[PDB]
Amino acid sequence: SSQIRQNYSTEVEAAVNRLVNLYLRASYTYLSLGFYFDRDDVALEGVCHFFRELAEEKREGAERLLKMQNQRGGRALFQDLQKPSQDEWGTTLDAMKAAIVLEKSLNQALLDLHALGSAQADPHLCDFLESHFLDEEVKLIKKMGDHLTNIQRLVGSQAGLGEYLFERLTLKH
Amino acid sequence: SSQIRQNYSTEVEAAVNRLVNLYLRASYTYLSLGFYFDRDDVALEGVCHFFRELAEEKREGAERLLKMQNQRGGRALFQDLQKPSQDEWGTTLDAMKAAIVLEKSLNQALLDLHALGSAQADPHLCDFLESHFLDEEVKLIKKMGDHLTNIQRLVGSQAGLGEYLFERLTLKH
Amino acid sequence: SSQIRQNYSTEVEAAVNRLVNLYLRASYTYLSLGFYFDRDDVALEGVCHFFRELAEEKREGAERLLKMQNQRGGRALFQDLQKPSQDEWGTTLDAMKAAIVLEKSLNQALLDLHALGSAQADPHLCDFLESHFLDEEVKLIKKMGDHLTNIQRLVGSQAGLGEYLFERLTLKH
Amino acid sequence: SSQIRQNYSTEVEAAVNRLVNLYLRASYTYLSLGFYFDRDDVALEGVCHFFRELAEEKREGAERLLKMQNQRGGRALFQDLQKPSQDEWGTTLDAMKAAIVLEKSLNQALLDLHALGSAQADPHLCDFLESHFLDEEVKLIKKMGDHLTNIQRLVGSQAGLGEYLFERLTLKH
Ligand SMILES: Cc1ccc(C(C)C)cc1
Ligand SMILES: Cc1ccc(C(C)C)cc1
Ligand SMILES: Cc1ccc(C(C)C)cc1
Ligand SMILES: Cc1ccc(C(C)C)cc1
Ligand SMILES: [Ru+3]
Ligand SMILES: [Ru+3]
Ligand SMILES: [Ru+3]
Ligand SMILES: [Ru+3]
Ligand SMILES: [Ru+3]
Ligand SMILES: [Ru+3]
Ligand SMILES: [Ru+3]
Ligand SMILES: [Ru+3]
Ligand SMILES: [Ru+3]
Ligand SMILES: [Ru+3]
Ligand SMILES: [Ru+3]
Ligand SMILES: [Ru+3]
Repeated sequence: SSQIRQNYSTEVEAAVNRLVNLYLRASYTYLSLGFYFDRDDVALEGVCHFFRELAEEKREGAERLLKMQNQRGGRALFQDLQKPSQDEWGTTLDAMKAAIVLEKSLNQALLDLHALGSAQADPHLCDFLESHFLDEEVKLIKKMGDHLTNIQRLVGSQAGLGEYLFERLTLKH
Repeated sequence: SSQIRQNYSTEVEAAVNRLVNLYLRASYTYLSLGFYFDRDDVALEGVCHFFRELAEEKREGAERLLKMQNQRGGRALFQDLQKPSQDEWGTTLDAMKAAIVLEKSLNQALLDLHALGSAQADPHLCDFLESHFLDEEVKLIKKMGDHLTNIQRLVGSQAGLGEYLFERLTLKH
Repeated sequence: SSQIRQNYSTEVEAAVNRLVNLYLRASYTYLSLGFYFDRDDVALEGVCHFFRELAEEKREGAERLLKMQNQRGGRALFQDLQKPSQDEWGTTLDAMKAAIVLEKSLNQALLDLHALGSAQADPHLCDFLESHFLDEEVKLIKKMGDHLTNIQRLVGSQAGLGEYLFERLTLKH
Repeated sequence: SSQIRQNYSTEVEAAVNRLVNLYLRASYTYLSLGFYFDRDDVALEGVCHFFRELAEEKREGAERLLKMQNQRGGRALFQDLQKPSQDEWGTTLDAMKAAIVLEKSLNQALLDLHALGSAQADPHLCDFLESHFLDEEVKLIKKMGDHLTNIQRLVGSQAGLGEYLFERLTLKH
C-alpha cells in the first residue's frame, strides 16, 4: 500500500499522472520535430538540435513528476502516448509556432494543477511545481517568443535565406 | 505585441512597473546617502560604503523586476525618479532610521503585490518575489535593526566617539 | 561646512550638479533602451546589451562627478530624474540615432562646463573632464557613428534581414 | 648654455625654482612633524608615519619639478630651506590643521604658476602640473579634511582617548 501518504489527495495524484502523460507526449512531439529537421530535404542542424534538447528536457520533467508522485505515496499510472499532431512540421517558423503552442499548453496544465493543490491545501506540491516547472516554462516560452520574432523578421523577400541564417547564427552550437 | 503573455494581468503588469520605480527611487536615495557620508565635513567611509552597496542592490532589484516583466510579456513603463526626501542626512543614527523606513516601505509594496498576484491567481509572480525579494528584505531589515541598536547603545554621553567607533568597528571593510 | 574648498566657484559647483543629473538621466534612458530590445516582440540581444553597457558607463560617469564634487568641497544636490523621452524606441536605426543625439548633448554640456571653469580659472576641473569625460565621449560618438553607417548600409531592400545581421555580426558578444 | 630651450620663459623658470623651494620646505616641515610624534612624551606612531610619508611625497614633488626644469632647458637655482614654523606641534588636531594650511599654500602656488604659464602660452608646463601636481594636491587635501573631521568628532569630553583611538583605528598601518 503506502505507509507515508499524508495530505495528498486522490485528485492531485490523478492530476500528477495526467501531467506526466502531457510531458511525455511533449517529449515525443519534440523527438518528431528533431528528426524532421534531420531529413536530407530539410537539413537544418541547429533546429534539429534545439528540438532534441527540448525532447530531453520534457522527459526529464516527466521523470521529476514521477519521482515526486512516489515521494508523496501516490501511484504512477501510465497511459498511451498519443503520436504527435503532425508527421511533417513545415518551416522553422511553423515548427517554432507549434512549439510555443505546446509549451503554453503545458504551462496551462501546471497552472490548473497549482489551482487544484491550493484548493486541496497542499503546500508541498505548490512549492514543487514552483520551482522545477513554472519558472522553467516561463523562461522557455520567452526564449521561443524571442526566436519567433527573429524568424519572422528574417522572412523576406527571401524566406530560404532567412531560414538558413537563423539556423547558422542563432541556433547552431 | 506579445506572443507569450499568459495568466499575466494588466493590474500585475502595472504593479510591477510601480515596484521598478520604487526600487530605482530607493537606489537613488542610497546614492545620496552614500555621497553625503563622503563629504569632507562628515567623512565616515564605512557608512558611505554601506549605502553605496545598498544603491547597487536596489538597482539590481529593479533590473530583475524589469527582466521578469519582459519574461511574462508585460511592457516596462518608466516614470520620473523623484529626488530623495533629504539633501542632508544628519547622523549615522538619522541615516540608519531613514534606511529602515525606506526598506519597510519596499517590503510593504512587495506584500501588496503578492496580495495582488494571489488575487489574480498568478503563482509564478508569487514564487518570483519569494525568492529574490521578500527573503532579501527580511534579512536586510534585520541587519539594519541590529545596526540601529548598536548605534543607539553608542550614543552617550559621547555621540562623536560612538559614531566613530561604529564606523570603524562594525561598518568599515 | 567645508574645510577644504579652494578656487571652486558656486557656479562650477552648480554646473557639476547639473552634469550629474544629465549623466544619470542618460543612464536611465539607456536602461529603457536596453529593456526595450529585450521585449519578446523586439528580441535583439546584441542591441539590448550595447545599451545596458552604456547605462552602466553613464552611471559610472555620474559617480565620478559626485566624487569630484566632494573632493573639491562642493555639495551634491540631486534633482528628479526625468523619465526617458520615449516609451518605445523603434528600430535599431532609430535607437542608435537617439543615442548619438543623447551623447552629443552630454558632450555639449561638458564643453559648456569646460568653458565655465576656464572663465572661473579652475585648472583642476579642466584636467578632470579632460581626462575621464571629453576623450571618452569622442570615442563613444565615433563608435556610434560607425554603427549608424553600418546599420544604414544594411537597410535594403530588406530591413529585417539587415537588422538581424547587424545584431549578430557586429553587436552580439 | 642650453641647446634645447623652446617656449620657456625666464618668468616660468624662476617660478619653477620657487616651487621647488616651497616643496622642499614642505618636506622639511613634515620631517619635523614626523619626529615630533616620535617623541617619548608624544608617542603616536600612526601620526609619525603619516607625516614621514608626506615628507617623502613632497621631496618627490620637488625632484619631479627639478627634472622638468632640466627637460625644458631651465637652470635649477636653490635657496636656503627655512626651518619649519614650529619646534613643537601640539595635538594631532593642531598638526593636521597646520598640514592643511601648508597643502593649501602649495596648491595656491601651483595655481599661481598655472596662471603664469597660460599667460606665457606654455601648454607643456600646463599639462605637467596637471597631472603630477594639481590632482595630487586635491586628493591629499580631501584626505586631510576627512581626517580633521574625524579628529574633531573624537575630541570630547575625553581628548586623550579620542587622540589614541584616531591613531590606532585610522592612521596606524
Ligand atoms: C545544452 C546542450 C545540450 C547538448 C549539447 C551537446 C551538443 C553536446 C550541448 C549543449
Ligand atoms: C559586499 C562588497 C561589495 C563591495 C566591495 C568593494 C569594497 C570591493 C566589497 C564587498
Ligand atoms: C565590456 C563588457 C561588459 C559586460 C560583459 C558581460 C556580458 C560579461 C562583457 C563585456
Ligand atoms: C604607503 C606606504 C609607505 C610606507 C610604508 C612602510 C611602513 C612599509 C607602507 C605604506
Ligand atoms: Ru542532427
Ligand atoms: Ru546542445
Ligand atoms: Ru503556490
Ligand atoms: Ru567613499
Ligand atoms: Ru563592500
Ligand atoms: Ru505566495
Ligand atoms: Ru538581454
Ligand atoms: Ru558586455
Ligand atoms: Ru582645458
Ligand atoms: Ru616612528
Ligand atoms: Ru606607510
Ligand atoms: Ru591648464
